[PDB]
Amino acid sequence: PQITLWQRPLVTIKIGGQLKEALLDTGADDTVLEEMSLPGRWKPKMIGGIGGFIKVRQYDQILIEICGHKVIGTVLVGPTPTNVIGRNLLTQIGCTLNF
Amino acid sequence: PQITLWQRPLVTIKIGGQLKEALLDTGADDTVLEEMSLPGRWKPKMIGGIGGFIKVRQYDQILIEICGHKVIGTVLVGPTPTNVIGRNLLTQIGCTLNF
Ligand SMILES: CC(C)(C)OC(=O)N[C@@H](Cc1ccccc1)[C@@H](O)CN[C@@H](Cc1ccccc1)C(=O)N[C@@H](CCC(N)=O)C(=O)N[C@@H](Cc1ccccc1)C(N)=O
Repeated sequence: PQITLWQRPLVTIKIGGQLKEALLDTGADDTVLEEMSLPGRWKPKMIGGIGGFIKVRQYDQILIEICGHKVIGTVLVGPTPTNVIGRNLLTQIGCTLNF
Repeated sequence: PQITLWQRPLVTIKIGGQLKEALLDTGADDTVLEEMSLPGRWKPKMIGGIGGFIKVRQYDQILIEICGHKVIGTVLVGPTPTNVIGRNLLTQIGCTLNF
């Protein structure tokens, strides 16, 4: 739907059998979630933002249900304070900015 | 207008007589620009993101032209790698996410 930005744009996502809240972030190229138990294996990686850099595990081809829309893509798991849905998944569900 | 997320959502802003490029970020509550010469009074402040926290100066009541729309609000100036336009200004220009 159409979501304004008066409040943080938080949505419910279903990933790996679990329900979580995540922030839709147009300023993140990638999607990174707080530490959680995920299946399969990973390739380690480092990402940065405001503040500095962190280490995350990279899981590809993972299924996620965001506001119902099921999408498959890479998800990074690590020490991030909050779960963020990045552009790699946002394009998947046809998300656009408007004004 | 309507902007897809296949590429970073970069726009041109005019602030303090200067032209700069900034990333439209729905995941930032605040707007923070790389070090620049700004006139006026400020209160110091600290903000955080993924790799920890940084110190920035808080300049209030600042004018900015984003994609033509003039808006007035708080801007934070500091060691951010890129300039990001946060929700405090995005609501000013009527920006929404759609899908
Ligand atoms: C996630 C990934 C892929 C590593 O990308 C970024 O971190 N991108 C960030 C910087 C960047 C973008 C593009 C290229 C290079 C670098 C930017 O999108 C910021 N995204 C959010 C992600 C986020 C959100 C919530 C929590 C943790 C992380 C952010 O840090 N936003 C900050 C921006 C600074 C600001 N003050 O607005 C924010 O809103 N911080 C809040 C909330 C907060 C408090 C304390 C700690 C963390 C966050 C604040 N008031 O300080």
